[PDB]
Amino acid sequence: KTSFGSLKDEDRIFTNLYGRHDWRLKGALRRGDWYKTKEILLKGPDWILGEMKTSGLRGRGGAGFPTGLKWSFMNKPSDGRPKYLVVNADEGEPGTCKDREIMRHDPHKLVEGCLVGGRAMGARAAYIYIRGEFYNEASNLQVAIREAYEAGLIGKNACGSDYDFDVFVVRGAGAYICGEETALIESIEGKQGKPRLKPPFPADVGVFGCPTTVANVETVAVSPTICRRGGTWFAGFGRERNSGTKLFNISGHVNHPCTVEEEMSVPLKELIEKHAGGVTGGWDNLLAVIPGGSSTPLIPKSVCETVLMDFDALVQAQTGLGTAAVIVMDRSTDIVKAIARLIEFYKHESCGQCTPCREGVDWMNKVMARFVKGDARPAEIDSLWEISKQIEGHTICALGDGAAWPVQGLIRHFRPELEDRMQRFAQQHR
Amino acid sequence: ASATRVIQKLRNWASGQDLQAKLQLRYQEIAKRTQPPPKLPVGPSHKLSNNYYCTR
Ligand SMILES: Cc1cc2nc3c(=O)[nH]c(=O)nc-3n(C[C@H](O)[C@H](O)[C@H](O)COP(=O)(O)O)c2cc1C
Ligand code: SF4
Repeated sequence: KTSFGSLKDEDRIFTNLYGRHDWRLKGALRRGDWYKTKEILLKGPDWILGEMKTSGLRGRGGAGFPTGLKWSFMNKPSDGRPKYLVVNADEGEPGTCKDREIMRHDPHKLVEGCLVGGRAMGARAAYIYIRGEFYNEASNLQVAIREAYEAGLIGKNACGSDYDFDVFVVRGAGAYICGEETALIESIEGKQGKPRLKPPFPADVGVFGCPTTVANVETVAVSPTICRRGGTWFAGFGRERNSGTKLFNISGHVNHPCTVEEEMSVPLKELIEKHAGGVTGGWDNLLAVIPGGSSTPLIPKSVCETVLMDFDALVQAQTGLGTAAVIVMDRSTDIVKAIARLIEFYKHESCGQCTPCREGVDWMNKVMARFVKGDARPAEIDSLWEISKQIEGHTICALGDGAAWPVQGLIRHFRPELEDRMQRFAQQHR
Repeated sequence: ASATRVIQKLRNWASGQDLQAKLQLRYQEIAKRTQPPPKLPVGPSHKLSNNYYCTR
């Protein structure tokens, strides 16, 4: 295949994305969840890991690290310690609502994925760390978990496969950094949401000091459909090394902002003009797109003309595919104000543990506010670029990288806009 | 500078040099003791980028 898109509804995984059917156990059984999962668990961990590897699924969390290898990091004999699967339901990143939608509309897919991943790695429990603001989503998840426990799919006999598994749901208390892997592990452990360094990796020392694996809700939920339908089908969808389906949250200056399920490698223009109803005012009215959530930098319309939605495609476009959050900004957008609002978000959500992110993101917030006002001189653009480069790669977690990247994208693309604002300010004072 | 012409001619003849052209006593040609405030320039390292200390 050379052209990607036009995903069929018979091939879409999240068949109840829009909540038009019952989200409870009866509706999930009608839609096909919890089918032959006992047979999957009896076929066991190595077969599921091989299925994930031949599916070639990458992490939906952000980084995109190969899920098969990441889950095979825990394919070890136990050293007397329990092993844990953790689900990252935080969804702190702006532009993103897909995990919220699938938690509140297809929760049994999440529970079955927790069971499948826990058996595939060897585990007694899956802790779903949900965002604290998602109270109704957490309650729906607990209702689905109670339904599964009553039906016997979870707990002391995993669908009659002589496997023991428990699924817990633990709520956060309002921190975007608690969506990070190690900070999420610490938040479950009961401390502040401060990320811990690697090594040790969570596959060796993780939650409570056990081998553990933190995985995205979308990854976990598409795991049992991958197991049922085979890895060859999922790998056949998408391009090479960027395979399968993806939930895209298109928001901003579009006619119909929405969450849709689409095949990977779809053109951005095709995706927007097909599912979002197009840019408000038109594709000529489009100015910029942030394609993978606020961690990824912006790209202007000229490169949005023919860009694809792959990890590799956005890397070649000097961006990344994060949470597949497409934020659209038209000609009426104050682009510097939008980027400064993102940097202010990162200033409010940095945990402050480590010096480069803490001090430098506060510094970037102040410099970006002065850039919005126009209150500087154009050498500060290169100064801010150097500050962002100092932040990036020197931090404990990747929040410093995700705060340095939008500044880098704005400086890379919309530098004459900054310079025009700055000289306008200079001439209207002098 | 207050010398009369007779004494000036006597001094010039007696020394062989034009003395009134180059007087060793400063009268008015020197700079004012009160000066306008200066603004000293900055060096080459006063820049906000490409100024890492390991490169210099
Ligand atoms: C500051 C920060 C916030 C993050 N927030 C989330 C989040 O809310 N949800 C998520 O699934 N991943 C989030 N991630 C990415 C996690 O590292 C990743 O999801 C986790 O390691 C699971 O990997 P996966 O993508 O293979 O599932 C965040 C990362 C960083 C640096
Ligand atoms: S990069 Fe920022 S959010 Fe991450 S550990 Fe450092 S201070 Fe905390």
